Amino acid sequence: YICGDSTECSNLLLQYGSFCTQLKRALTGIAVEQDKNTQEVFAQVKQIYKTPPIKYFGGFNFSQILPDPSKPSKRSPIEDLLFNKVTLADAGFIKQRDLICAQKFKGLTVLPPLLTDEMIAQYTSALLAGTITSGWTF
Amino acid sequence: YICGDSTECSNLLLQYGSFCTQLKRALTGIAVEQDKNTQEVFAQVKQIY
Amino acid sequence: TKCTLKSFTVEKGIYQTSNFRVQPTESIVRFPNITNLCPFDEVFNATRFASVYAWNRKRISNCVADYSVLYNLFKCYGVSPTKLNDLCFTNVYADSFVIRGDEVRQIAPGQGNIADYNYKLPDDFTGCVIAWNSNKLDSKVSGNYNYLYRLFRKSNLKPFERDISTEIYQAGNKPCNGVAGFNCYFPLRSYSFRPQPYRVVVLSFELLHAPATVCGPKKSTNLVKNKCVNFNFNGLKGTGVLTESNKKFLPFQQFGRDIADTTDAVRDPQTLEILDITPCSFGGVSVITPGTNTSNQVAVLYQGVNCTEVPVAIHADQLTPTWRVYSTGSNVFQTRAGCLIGAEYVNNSYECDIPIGAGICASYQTQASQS
Amino acid sequence: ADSFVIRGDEVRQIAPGQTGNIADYNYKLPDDFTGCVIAWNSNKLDSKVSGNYNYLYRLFRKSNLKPFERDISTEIYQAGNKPCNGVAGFNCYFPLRSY
Amino acid sequence: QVQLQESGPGLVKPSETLSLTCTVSGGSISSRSYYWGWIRQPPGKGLEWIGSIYYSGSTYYNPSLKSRVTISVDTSKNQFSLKMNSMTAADTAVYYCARLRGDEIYYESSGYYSYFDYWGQGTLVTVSS
Amino acid sequence: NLTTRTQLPPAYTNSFTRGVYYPDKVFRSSVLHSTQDLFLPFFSNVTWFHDNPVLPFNDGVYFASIEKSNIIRGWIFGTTLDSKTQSLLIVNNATNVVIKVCEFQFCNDPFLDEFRVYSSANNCTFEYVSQPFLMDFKNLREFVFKNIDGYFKIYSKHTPILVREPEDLPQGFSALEPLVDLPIGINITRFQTLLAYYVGYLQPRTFLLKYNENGTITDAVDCALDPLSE
Amino acid sequence: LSSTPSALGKLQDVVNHNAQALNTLVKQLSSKFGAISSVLNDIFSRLDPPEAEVQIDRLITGRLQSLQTYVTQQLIRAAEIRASANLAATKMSECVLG
Amino acid sequence: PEAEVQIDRLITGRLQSLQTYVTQQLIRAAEIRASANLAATKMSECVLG
Amino acid sequence: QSALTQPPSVSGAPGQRVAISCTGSSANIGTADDVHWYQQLPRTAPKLLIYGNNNRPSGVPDRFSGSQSGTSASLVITGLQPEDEADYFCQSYDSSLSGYVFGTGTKVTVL
Repeated sequence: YICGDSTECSNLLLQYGSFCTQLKRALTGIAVEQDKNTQEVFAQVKQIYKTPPIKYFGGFNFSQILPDPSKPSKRSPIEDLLFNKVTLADAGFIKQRDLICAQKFKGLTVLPPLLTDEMIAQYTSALLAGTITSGWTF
Repeated sequence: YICGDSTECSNLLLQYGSFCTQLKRALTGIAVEQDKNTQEVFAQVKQIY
Repeated sequence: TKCTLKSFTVEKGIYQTSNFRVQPTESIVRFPNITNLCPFDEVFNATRFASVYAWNRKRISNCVADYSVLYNLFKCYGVSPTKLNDLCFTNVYADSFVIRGDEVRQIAPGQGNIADYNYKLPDDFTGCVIAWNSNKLDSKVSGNYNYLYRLFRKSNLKPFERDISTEIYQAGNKPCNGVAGFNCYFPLRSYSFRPQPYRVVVLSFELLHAPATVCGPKKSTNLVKNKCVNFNFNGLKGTGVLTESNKKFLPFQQFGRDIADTTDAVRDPQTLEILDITPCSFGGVSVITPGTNTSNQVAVLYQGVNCTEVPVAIHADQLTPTWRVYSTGSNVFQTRAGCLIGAEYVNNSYECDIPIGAGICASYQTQASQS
Repeated sequence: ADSFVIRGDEVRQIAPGQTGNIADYNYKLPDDFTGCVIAWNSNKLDSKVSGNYNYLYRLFRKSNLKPFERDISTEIYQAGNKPCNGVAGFNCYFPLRSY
Repeated sequence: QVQLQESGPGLVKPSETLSLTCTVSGGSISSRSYYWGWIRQPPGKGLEWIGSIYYSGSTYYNPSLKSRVTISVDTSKNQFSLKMNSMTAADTAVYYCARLRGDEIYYESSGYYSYFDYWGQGTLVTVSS
Repeated sequence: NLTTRTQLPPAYTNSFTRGVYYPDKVFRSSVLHSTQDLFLPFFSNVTWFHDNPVLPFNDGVYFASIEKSNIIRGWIFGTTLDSKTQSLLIVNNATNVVIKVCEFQFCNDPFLDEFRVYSSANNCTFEYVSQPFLMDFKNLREFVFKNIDGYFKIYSKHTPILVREPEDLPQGFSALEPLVDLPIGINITRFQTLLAYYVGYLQPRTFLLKYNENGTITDAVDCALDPLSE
Repeated sequence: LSSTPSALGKLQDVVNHNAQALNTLVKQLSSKFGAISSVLNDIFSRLDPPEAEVQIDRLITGRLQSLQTYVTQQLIRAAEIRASANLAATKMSECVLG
Repeated sequence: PEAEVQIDRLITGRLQSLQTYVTQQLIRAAEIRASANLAATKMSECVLG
Repeated sequence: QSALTQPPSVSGAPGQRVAISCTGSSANIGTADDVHWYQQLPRTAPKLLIYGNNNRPSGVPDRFSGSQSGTSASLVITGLQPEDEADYFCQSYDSSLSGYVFGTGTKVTVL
């Protein structure tokens, strides 16, 4: 970001020294903090609960919040609607006219989260299955 | 604040880029945030009783 | 990891230690295939010259300059004289003239003679000049009857603006037409030297160019594509891969620019195709260790790269294709967090021990040996 | 305290990053130089109409100078692309000059 | 009275050295300060452009002739040379020297169009033999 | 030849969203570019003539002509129009264009019928005879004449229109592609034409230009024009 | 949620603030900070090291200030997102688990 | 060539003063945001019930 | 880059109108600029016959001209002469490549 990476400009950043390492430490702490935030919110259970195969709950229809197995995302219709209403601009993937993610060439990369969308959906599914089949007891 | 009342600084502050745009968006976000704070604290009734 | 943490013992976890970068392998330069040479004999040596107040232009265009022959006859502006020899442009504007000993520093981008009144050298001057002292060779009293000096006019002129009118000009309180008075003077007087004209050769170098016709004496090489190379397209230095753009350049356009103030694409000077300036692949380096109390075996995560853009063949990396001074590892696996080298991927799911990214975690488990 | 005798046209050319008769051909000052360069007029000791042929300099070089490097040679420099073939001709010079 | 004389040999093997010269017959029109080009036409085929030069430099080339061979103008002798060195098998053709249009004086302009007005007789070269 | 004609009072008209050219040679695409350059102000007063009055050149002139056929055949540029300073002459003579920078000596009312534009052309220093700039009251021609230090930049566009004949310089947008880049080192402060007629003057303003996928400008916004545009 | 596109605005503001901070950091790279050029390669190819050094020192101090500003805003926004995530985990435990 | 050398200095100092002010206002705005969230929670849980 | 579609031949009965055409892309002809038609008699140099989408050079007669409008350019020849039995070519200036593209040719045959 500071120097053009085809040059001896990098030989004068040693004159400042401990500054870039301080940003790399700080942004690493921010990234680990975001993964910790996702882990604290969604990993509230130690067991992945499932609904029974007969989805009858006394007349209460949970099909719009339970995951839809007929779709490859394994998400509810509401969750499939929520991911479509957010114009997401991350670049947490290996795959390389140009878009906004041509800012990677200036040294600005995006790290992918520790929990993928499928694992967060499975945590949500476990929480829903627990709170439907067991109340507050789980 | 930086140059003044009529000091010609369009050749001066424009050399540093969009920095005061960052200050203006930040202070605007702060102002909207306090209006949201007052709105969340006091406007919790749907009707004036 | 030890030198980053400043410790001889490393705790268990993943540590960001350095940055993975790729060396340029071929050092290429691309100039138009010209075989001409600059006739510097017409440049350095001549017998008659134009005046100090109305000088002319003997433009040496489309002639490949060499600056090692400069001292066969100095002050230099814009570019330091050690590196005019690698610049590339289209035309050379000659701006040569004659001077006086009290005018050796008055025709300049900075510092005050007749050139400020009748024909001027620009302040935004991007050329290099030659200071030749010719009293000891051309020994005479009057330089020429067309070489004259003056002190002031009523107004200064622009650079390369010509006005050589022989009339009294007024800086006083009244207009004058052939009338002497307060600041009504005609100070145009001819030179009379004492122990002898002096001469300056000026070669102005232009900007805002067409595709370049003149270059330095550097020999151009072949064009290398799809590899990280150190390139030079008509003075534009850099490092990156050179892929085909598929961009709709107009024929007068030589460079394409991205969001930032840099060049995204460049036209090749010889085969006239359009090449993308894409810097070669990079990423952060994360070192995965179980702790030096447990083991010295580590696994390395190269963040955000493919497994084809990374040194995999560790036995052939002493030729240094990468900025990484070493290359270790046995097993290579592709993760959305990056290409992971050193850890063997298994299909059994365990609790996360050392996080990597995108659902993949690393651990130091028994498989029977430890790995 | 390195000392030598130059011409008066290039007093200020004992400096890094300079081109000139003594700057790029015979003597070079380093970029990390700490110290001073002292020059004085020697007309009370060396005022001669003709040249002092014990104090000379080269006008041409084949390879670029190093800081604090001596370079003594009696070779004939070739300036043009045509080979000189021993005898100096057009764009081939004996580099050593004098006051 | 504008005529363009052309010269050049007509039979080489592949990987041989040849050159076409185009001279002005003596007319002041299409003599010195004009844009120039060469046109290649295979026998039994139509016209197709190969070479063009604009003032001193600014040369535009056909995609077949992009780096294939160079072109030159000696303005003083009214000589328009197109080199022909080591040609491929598809260059057996009739070649035409041609002026575009446009007189220009003392400078280097910038026009965004092109022409061909006066044409030489055409010289046949054979390379597939 | 000097010939007597009839003088008329001028008219005024609207400019709408018309008068935007390409500011630079760098090919930008699919972006929104903020530029600070010479432009015609939006919704300005463009002077409208039906004679050939001598008009100033206030640092770049937008010119437009709506006509059925070839009537306005060229332009005249200079500081003074006698044999004292150099001047520029552009004539679209039927099958060619002749562009001369000379000293010149014009009459009072130059026009095309025959050729009575001037009388002498001493010391010609630039000449250019080429494809005529004029192309195809249905015809509309737009030009921008921009005199930068060293260069005279002419930008052009040709459009078949079908609108009302008076007071109806049509709304819409059309970017003005560059036509010619004359390397003339002359001062230009005043211009004249050779025989609808529209002259607007450029001013240094800040524009937002929309570059599409083909590199062609399809929208231009002026912040100075309106707060919403700002 | 389908009829109102601004229902998910609290997440879209996070995405837009991150992308807008990165785009501001990219447009901020196209600035001179009082130097003669924002391109390092131009200053190295036109100026000698005693003057190219102070020009690039001006540019490098500009990029240092830009990066420190970006990381300060990221720390402040990370504190805000941490507070929101602690509230979300508290709401998960007290609304979903009971 | 000495004027804007000094003007760059003084602009840089005043711009750093503004950056310090905006950073501390953001930190204080986060503190007031936490206090206002606590006040809204206390209003909902103490006043409304 | 070129996209030049041109008929190979057309009936050339003398004293009768013959209309020929070539159509390219919207980058060289569709800019309404710099399209030329050339006449080539056999064993004869292909002289410039008409330029500027309709503009006639010196020596070229009347009733024999061009009618370009947009992407398609066309020549009208009213009253074909026995000396007009030749091959007609197009040439247009493109901005993406400036490859100076030519047509295949319309060889008129009299009958």
